[PDB]
Amino acid sequence: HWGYGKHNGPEHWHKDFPIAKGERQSPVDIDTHTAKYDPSLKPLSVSYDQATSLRILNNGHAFNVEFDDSQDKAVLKGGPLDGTYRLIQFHFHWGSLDGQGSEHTVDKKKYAAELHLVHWNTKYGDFGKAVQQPDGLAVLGIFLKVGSAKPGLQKVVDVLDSIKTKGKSADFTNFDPRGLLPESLDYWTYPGSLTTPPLLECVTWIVLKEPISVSSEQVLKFRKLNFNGEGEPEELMVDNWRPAQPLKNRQIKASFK
Ligand SMILES: NS(=O)(=O)c1ccc(CNC(=O)COc2ccc3ccc(=O)oc3c2)cc1
Ligand SMILES: [Zn+2]
Repeated sequence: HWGYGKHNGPEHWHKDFPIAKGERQSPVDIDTHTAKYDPSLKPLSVSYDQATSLRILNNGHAFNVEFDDSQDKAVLKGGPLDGTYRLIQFHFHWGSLDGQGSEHTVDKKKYAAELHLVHWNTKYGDFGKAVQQPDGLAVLGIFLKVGSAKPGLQKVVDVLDSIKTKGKSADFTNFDPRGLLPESLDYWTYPGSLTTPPLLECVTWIVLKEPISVSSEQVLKFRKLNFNGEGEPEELMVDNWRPAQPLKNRQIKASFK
């Protein structure tokens, strides 16, 4: 099955998922000089005050913090989006060293990690139906750089010891994702895909320009997780990122001048 190793990593995914070579794959490099300011874009509306987190899960490729999406509680709207998108989960991609880890890049710069807050379009009823539509998902991407600690991340970091291996989960209620946002909501946006199999081309990507800072100790704790299950040979969960894909016939639009 697919993963991030030499024998099953991103270069191999097209054999089981031919859409890997498709026309709107993610992530991409964001060339800041070529992205055009679009004055018709609106400010992003991030309404997380009623977010209800439930659980954190190691799925063998990252860890997901899962939310109650049975009602309009935490929603993303505005920006490039039409309609209402419900938060279902967030997760990260990160590197073995601080010089790599993000999926999107900015003028070829790689950040240490990248947070993805995943939302689905409520006009399609459920997540599984949404991923079958070109406007089914909105993913908010936030870069992480290593410097000062992010206080709002520490509750995530301190639970990772309890979900070290694939298939482990832990209760994770009352976590506030507003503590993971940077000050500015300036963003780039383009049409793309899921960055892991099945690589479906259903995502409006919204990537924030301002990164958040996390400490070296915080990201070192990410790198102690395992891709393997309990009792199996230890394979550290590092470098779980897909590299940039061809932009093809797409324009990246900037919300800011
Ligand atoms: N990194 S990202 O872009 O933010 C991102 C990436 C992915 C998701 C949601 N995940 C999925 O859709 C996977 O679904 C699957 C995969 C494999 C099988 C194998 C057998 C089978 O029968 O069912 C399957 C169903 C959300 C956000
Ligand atoms: Zn992701």
